[PDB]
Amino acid sequence: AAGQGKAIKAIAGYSISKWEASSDAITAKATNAMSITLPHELSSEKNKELKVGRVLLWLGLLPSVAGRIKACVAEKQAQAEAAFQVALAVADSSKEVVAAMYTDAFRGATLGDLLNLQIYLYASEAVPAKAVVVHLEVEHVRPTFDDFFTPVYR
Amino acid sequence: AAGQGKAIKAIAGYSISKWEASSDAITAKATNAMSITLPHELSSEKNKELKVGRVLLWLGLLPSVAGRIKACVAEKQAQAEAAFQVALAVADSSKEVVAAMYTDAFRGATLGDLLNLQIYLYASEAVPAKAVVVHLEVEHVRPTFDDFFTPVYR
Amino acid sequence: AAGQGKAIKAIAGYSISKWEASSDAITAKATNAMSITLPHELSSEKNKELKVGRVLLWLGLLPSVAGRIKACVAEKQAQAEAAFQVALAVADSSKEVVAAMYTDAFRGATLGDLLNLQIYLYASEAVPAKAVVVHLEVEHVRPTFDDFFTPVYR
Amino acid sequence: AAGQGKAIKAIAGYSISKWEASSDAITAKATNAMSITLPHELSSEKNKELKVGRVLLWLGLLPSVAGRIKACVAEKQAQAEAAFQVALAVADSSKEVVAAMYTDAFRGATLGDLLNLQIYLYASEAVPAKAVVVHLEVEHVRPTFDDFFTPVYR
Amino acid sequence: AAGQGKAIKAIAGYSISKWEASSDAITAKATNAMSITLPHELSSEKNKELKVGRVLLWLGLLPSVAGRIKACVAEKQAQAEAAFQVALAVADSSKEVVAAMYTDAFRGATLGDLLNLQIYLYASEAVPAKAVVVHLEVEHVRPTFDDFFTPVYR
Amino acid sequence: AAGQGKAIKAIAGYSISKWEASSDAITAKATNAMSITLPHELSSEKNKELKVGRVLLWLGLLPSVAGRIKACVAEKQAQAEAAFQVALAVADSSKEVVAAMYTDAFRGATLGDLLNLQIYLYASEAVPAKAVVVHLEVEHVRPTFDDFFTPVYR
Amino acid sequence: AAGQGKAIKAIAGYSISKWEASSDAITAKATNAMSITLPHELSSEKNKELKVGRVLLWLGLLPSVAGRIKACVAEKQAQAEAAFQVALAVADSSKEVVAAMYTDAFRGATLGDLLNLQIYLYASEAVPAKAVVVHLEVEHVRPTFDDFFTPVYR
Amino acid sequence: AAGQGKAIKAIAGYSISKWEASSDAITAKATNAMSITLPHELSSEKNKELKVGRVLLWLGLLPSVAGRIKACVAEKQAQAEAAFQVALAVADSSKEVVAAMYTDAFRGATLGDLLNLQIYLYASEAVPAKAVVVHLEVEHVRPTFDDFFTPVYR
Amino acid sequence: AAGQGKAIKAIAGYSISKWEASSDAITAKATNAMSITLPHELSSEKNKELKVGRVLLWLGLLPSVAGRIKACVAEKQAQAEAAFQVALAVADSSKEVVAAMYTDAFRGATLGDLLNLQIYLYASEAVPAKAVVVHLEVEHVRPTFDDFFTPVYR
Amino acid sequence: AAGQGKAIKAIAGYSISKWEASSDAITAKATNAMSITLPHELSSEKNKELKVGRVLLWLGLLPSVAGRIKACVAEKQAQAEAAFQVALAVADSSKEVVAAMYTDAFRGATLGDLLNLQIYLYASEAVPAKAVVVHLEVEHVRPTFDDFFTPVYR
Amino acid sequence: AAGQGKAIKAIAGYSISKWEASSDAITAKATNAMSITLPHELSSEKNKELKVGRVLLWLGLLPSVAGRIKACVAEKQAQAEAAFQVALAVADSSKEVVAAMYTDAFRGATLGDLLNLQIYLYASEAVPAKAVVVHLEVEHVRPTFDDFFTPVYR
Amino acid sequence: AAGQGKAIKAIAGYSISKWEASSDAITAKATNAMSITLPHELSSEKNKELKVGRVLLWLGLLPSVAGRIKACVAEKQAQAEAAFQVALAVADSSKEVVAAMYTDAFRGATLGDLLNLQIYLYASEAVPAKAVVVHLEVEHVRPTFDDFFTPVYR
Amino acid sequence: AAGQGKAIKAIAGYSISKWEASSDAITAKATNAMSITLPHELSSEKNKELKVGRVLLWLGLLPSVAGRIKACVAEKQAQAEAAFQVALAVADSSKEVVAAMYTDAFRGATLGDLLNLQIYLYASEAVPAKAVVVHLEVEHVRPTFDDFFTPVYR
Repeated sequence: AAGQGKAIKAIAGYSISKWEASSDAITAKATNAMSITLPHELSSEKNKELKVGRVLLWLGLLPSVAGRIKACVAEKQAQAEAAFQVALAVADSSKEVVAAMYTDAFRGATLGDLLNLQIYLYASEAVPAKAVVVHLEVEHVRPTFDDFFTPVYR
Repeated sequence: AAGQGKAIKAIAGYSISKWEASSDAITAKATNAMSITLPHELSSEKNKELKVGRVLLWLGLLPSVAGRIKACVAEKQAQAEAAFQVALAVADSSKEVVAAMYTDAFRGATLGDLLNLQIYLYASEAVPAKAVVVHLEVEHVRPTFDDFFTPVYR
Repeated sequence: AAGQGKAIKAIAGYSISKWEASSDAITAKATNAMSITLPHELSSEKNKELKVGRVLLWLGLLPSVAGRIKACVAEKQAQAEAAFQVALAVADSSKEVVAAMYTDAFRGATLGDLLNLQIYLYASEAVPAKAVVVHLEVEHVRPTFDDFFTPVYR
Repeated sequence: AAGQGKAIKAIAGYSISKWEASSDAITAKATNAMSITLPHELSSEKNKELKVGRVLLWLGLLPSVAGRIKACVAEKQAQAEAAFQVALAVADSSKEVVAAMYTDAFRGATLGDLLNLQIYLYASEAVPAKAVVVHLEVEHVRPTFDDFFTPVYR
Repeated sequence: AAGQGKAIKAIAGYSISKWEASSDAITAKATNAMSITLPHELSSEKNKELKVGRVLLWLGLLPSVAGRIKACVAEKQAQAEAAFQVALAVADSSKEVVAAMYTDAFRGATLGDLLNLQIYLYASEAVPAKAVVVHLEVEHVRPTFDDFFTPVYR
Repeated sequence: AAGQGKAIKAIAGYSISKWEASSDAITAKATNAMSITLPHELSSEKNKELKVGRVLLWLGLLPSVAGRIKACVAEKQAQAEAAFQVALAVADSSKEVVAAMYTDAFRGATLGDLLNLQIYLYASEAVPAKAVVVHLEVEHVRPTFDDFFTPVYR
Repeated sequence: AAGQGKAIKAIAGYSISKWEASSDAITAKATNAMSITLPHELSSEKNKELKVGRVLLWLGLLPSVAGRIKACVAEKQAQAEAAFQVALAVADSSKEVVAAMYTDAFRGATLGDLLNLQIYLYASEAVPAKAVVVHLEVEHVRPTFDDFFTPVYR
Repeated sequence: AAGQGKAIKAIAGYSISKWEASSDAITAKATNAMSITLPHELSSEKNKELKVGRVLLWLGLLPSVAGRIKACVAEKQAQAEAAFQVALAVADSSKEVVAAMYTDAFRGATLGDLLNLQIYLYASEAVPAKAVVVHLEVEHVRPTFDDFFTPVYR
Repeated sequence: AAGQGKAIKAIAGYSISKWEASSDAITAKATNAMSITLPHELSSEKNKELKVGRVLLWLGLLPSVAGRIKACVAEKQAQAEAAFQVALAVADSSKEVVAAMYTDAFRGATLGDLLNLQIYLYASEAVPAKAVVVHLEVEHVRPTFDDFFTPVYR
Repeated sequence: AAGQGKAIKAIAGYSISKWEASSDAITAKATNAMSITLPHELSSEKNKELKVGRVLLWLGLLPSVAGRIKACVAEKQAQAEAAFQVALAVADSSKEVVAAMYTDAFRGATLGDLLNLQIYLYASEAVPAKAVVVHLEVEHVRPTFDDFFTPVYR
Repeated sequence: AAGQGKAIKAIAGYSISKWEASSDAITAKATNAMSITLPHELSSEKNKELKVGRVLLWLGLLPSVAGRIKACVAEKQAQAEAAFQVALAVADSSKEVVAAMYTDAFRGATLGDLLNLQIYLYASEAVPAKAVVVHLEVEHVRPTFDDFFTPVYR
Repeated sequence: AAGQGKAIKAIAGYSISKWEASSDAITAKATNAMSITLPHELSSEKNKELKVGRVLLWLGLLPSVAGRIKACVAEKQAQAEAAFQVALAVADSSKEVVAAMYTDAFRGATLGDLLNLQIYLYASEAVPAKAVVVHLEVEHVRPTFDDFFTPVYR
Repeated sequence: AAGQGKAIKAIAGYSISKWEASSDAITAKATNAMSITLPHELSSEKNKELKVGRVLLWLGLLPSVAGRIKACVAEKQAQAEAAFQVALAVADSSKEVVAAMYTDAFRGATLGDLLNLQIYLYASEAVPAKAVVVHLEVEHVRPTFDDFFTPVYR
């Protein structure tokens, strides 16, 4: 009566940018480490400084993909494997809900800082490239738009 | 509080149309792609323009049906398999709740647009035809009725 | 805990009648179809017309019963198997909650109509008779009692 | 008033259960002593403890039944005849109103206690069996009904 | 200290229809069983569904008629004699008041149901035909009347 | 009108003491004269001075007791027979109600005075001893109870 | 106190029943154990359920009675002697005040429970029978009296 | 104000009459029984009807008087000795306070009734006559005084 | 509070004069009779007329003094011994409190009248002279002081 | 939200008593039936009558314990196995939450009644003794505590 | 002492725990020294820290126990005998009230501290074991109860 | 409470200092005279001038100490024995309460003055040294405490 | 009106300290028992006394770690294995949520007490060291900070 019929809503002043990234082939027990790339509209300097709120990560797999997939967002790791030991949430294909909701892990940071983070992706068995799409949804402060025309009328 | 003895209610002004569709045989690891067909009462032009709200999809399987079934609603795909990587919800027979609730995926669209969508249905093992019934429940704006007689008495 | 602590309560004017029914042996993949029998107190004509609200169905199995059990309430079916494809709820022993709550499936009907319904019971493996007790709980309008003595004193 | 076109009503919270018992042949001047048997619905332990209010007893005789019939409710008697000397009310076929209304004789007792009471029936002349039906009407606290389903939903 | 110059009045919304039926010869100790026949104005379908309230039955006998007459209204009986053992009221010529007021026996039923009832009439001695008139007074919901003319000025 | 299901209630400040007395054999047309004996609890001096209100007397006879019985309460009589000519009320077995309600005959007197009264009992035919129980119900001022402990702790 | 001229008063709604019991001969150092017997007026079922408040016990001895007497109220004991070790109060003839006031020992219990209690009586020297009177005063809820006459008037 | 040097005061409308009585010789273990004699001023008929409240009794002994003295006020006894077993208070020379305060024993009685009472006096050893003075103090309704002269002026 | 850690206080307008008197030898069972001597300051005529309130008398004995001592204040007696039978209070060395508080015995009298009273002192055994000090404390109206100088300055 | 960072709280007036019981060895597919034992503090008569509310049962197993364990609370069963078919809740080690919350199954009963209940424990494989601890938590009316000392001080 | 009819009541927030301890044989003039043992319910760590208020100690002796018994509570003594010289209260069988009320001796301390105290018990004559029961009543802060179930539902 | 569960409290502004003194051997009938010694904290000049209120003195004796002990506080006496004849209170071991409360004897005096007083102690029989502890409790004006630091900062 | 987008928040006045601990190799079916170490900032005396609220424990494992891991917090155990039978919560890698939330297990305790607790960690298969990171999060009263400089300026 407030969850399965309604979606989770952004806070006042923020909006949600969503984008994806396709996986690269991954060998059994391996852990690839792709990086975050902001969508063009958010790459400006003015935007790369917008403050982040919550971050959600979920996975889209081909029905065929067998095995177990796990993924998460954490800072660059000396050892990929280890990301999963410190990540504050993990999207795991074997659970009921295959998603990772970072409630405060990056709250306060800003887009751009997200560029220094990484998405670690593990698979228990070999998985073809493009077989896993990683969806990322970032709640951040709503960007500002231009309110004035260039002043050409002297 | 402590209980789910009430179903999710339609929003003010909307009602929920429910209908089903029987599956066609499906071979192991295959992904059939049946299409949405509005119920006759909703096929009129006046109706095919009623705005959609939420859309629920669930599966009815024969108890015997072994294996894993997955289904979802998405736009026509170049590759059937791929639908599951972008669908915003998936009904999966291996989960506790085998249903897919599209909260906003089609909100704003109108019936008829639903005609351009598809229902992708995957099975990990061979499945006889008619062994899976796909239930579809669309919350849409309530159609209008005639409140006036033909003007005969001049 | 915080998961609940309270049971689901009947609506105003209604009460809940509960009764059970023991299973008959059932062979692997089979689907028996026992029928609903109102409790004596509800068999009168006056009562068989009391309106139904919600209906709950749950299973009580012997610890030993191995395999998977599924059950449901639906109208007489040409094919037993098929009941599970149209039933609005299914009690399934493999889930966390092995119960089926029919929120509106029979709301409005009346006891007695329940007599034309059936309880389909499936088992993935052979199961001895009496190994499964099917509990049925019907929320219906509360029956009336006499408020007057026979007018004897003239 | 101007007359009784209204029956006597049960006090608040109580209802009236009515049932009968057929007589056994009875010889002139004799006094049979049949016993009270609660109706099945009231035989449960939960019910056998419902408090009693007023109790009414009346007789239904074949038109042909000649002679005088008297009946009453009292505790088991050493001497049947004697019941009529202590009973607080007696139904007598020779009176205008052939009924016995025990206003307080059993008020406070509970159903079940009624099981330890007896119905003494006298006849001045020989009377065939089944020729007299003894109607008993008991005003008692209304039994309670279940308001909650079984807590299933976790 | 009240009064006895006032008859019992029908409740709001109801009215009282009265009619009679003449007896057929009746032999000593016998019990004839004539049946209820609604008055023509009440035989329509619209009316045969009007709800009943109270029902009064009284007897009109020739001064000469000796012996004892009893009468009552009850459902069709296997044994005529037995009606008097279950009837909730009996008109008996030997009492001060020779009438039977069914306060609730048929409350709720409807006219027409009255057609399935019977009037049992007993006499302790032989009685010529037409020597007893059985008056019947039924309080029922007031029938509705037409408030509109046929719409012709169109 | 309803209320024929209520007993006559004692006035404010008073309560009703009830007790009985068994008859002694009585020969045809004779008139025995037993006397009033207060119940032990009322024999104290403090109590024998409680003021009386109404007094009720009724009879309990063996069903068999044939003939006519009459009884009443009056002051000691020179001639037993005569009591019935001055008694303000008489219990008579031939009437509808076999009781005598002295509304004011002893109002104002006190218990104890009742000791100087007598119960005259007449029978039209011979009657065995113990065949008639005379019930006596006296409404009197409610006796006072002790409100203090003995003063020992001083 | 403010001087000592007032007795201890019963609480609202309660009254005090007082009664005594005579002793049986008692040998030196012996401990007799007589039992509590409610006064007739309190032996009814209605009364044996009246709640107790405080209980007082004091002794009345012949002036001649030499030696020391002790008494008390406690539950049936395996060993008479031992009663005095657990009794919450003891009446002792050698003290200034020879009484035992049980303030809460039996508060809440009901008359009748008092029947399961005992009065232990010890004497340091031989004492004739009847030489000691044991007074008992029980504060209990004020018993109820009949407020209705037997309904003889229909 | 506050204190410990205040005597116990008579209730409103009452006053306290005090008087004494000298003892008669008394032999060891014996129990004399002198009687109450109202003071002359209280012997009038008008006064012998004044209601009593509390009664106090104390003893005045010669310093020499050895042994133990006990006294009390109770109704005439069959056995002198026995008075002490029922008296509600006893003045005993061996106690700290040699007095007996009858708080309610005679409350309600009237002077004169006091004439039917007795003062039992026991001594453990032989005691000369006049060696014990028995003081008696009675709180009673204040006798009324004449407020009118004789109507001499007609 | 008032009689615990606080002494009993003189009433308004009064004060308490305290003084003592030494005893004269006293032989076993004897009763000396010393007399009251006002303190010099109270011997004036003006003072000897001050009204008395309460009077307290207590004894001070040598630790060694064995036996029992009794004392009191009463009017001159024909027989010393007898004082103790009429004195309204007695100071007794065998009691808890060895004092005599005359609450009203001399209330109203005046100092000087005290000169006509006597202090009777009894001893059960021989007692040396000066071995008992009799303390006397009289509450009386406070004497008046001079508020004016001699009108010498004109 | 209030999430599961808060435990389920007892209703006003009640408190929760928790205690455990160690298992006895159990053979494959067997079903032991240990019984409930109230904790000492609750064994008193005063307590064995405290009303129960909700009851929770959960299991504590050794990490090593392999197989499936099920447990429940029900009345003594003819057949242990059968308890699981009628129990209103079952703690099952294979579920997410291994507990059984009886919301109303024993509401209204009292402690002590719990003594007539049993804990049935089943295991799919052999399990050593003490390998399973059964925790029981009973919500019941809070026991009352003494607020008064023994009335020692006179 | 102070108030009769009423027991001394606990201060707001505290309650009274009562328990006993049986004596061990004791030889003439000897002084045993048993120790305090908290009742199980109070042995928990949470409880052993509940603050104490007043403490009462009284004795229960067999009627036969001759001689004088004294008892008290004090800290462990080098010399048992000496306890009685410093204890702030002593229960003495020779006094009117055989009890010891420690008003402030242990106020502020906590249960548990009571464990470091001792109960010294003296007897002037030889006394069998178990012949003296020492009752101990401690007023302490009211212990707190569990208001939550174990958080099992996560 | 009742006044038996509360100690006597010091007056506003005052506090109570308590201390003891051990006795020196004392021969039969002798009277030792130990002197008062203020506790160190009270020996300062500032304190020796604090005003006294009430003074309490009680005795702590060895259980064995036989005989009679008496004690008191008075000014230095020419004759020890004599102190008891003028002391305003005496602690006497033979009384119920072995204490001496000087309500006004030293009120107004100051500590230090107490140094000029003496404690006289008498014994009827020989008593070892240290066998009697004399407790002294003095209510006096509460000593004042410094509210300022030394003015060091100049 | 949303769902799981919020984190459980600390109560007013408290904050949450989080820290971790790396595991040591662990052999199949073994149960290591590491101990709690407060973070430096919390090791001060001032802090080790800050009260605890809720405690959360969760595990971070290498994706590769196969087998089942269980962990929990409990007091030092005689038998490691046994911790899991009494811990009020267990983090289990096989469940949906691998965490243990101690809602009240340590509420009230203080940091430092946590030092006497242990973290038991079990594994069904051999696990390398450092392969499991145990996260511990403690909600405790917020520590205070210094608000003043050292008073160096005189």
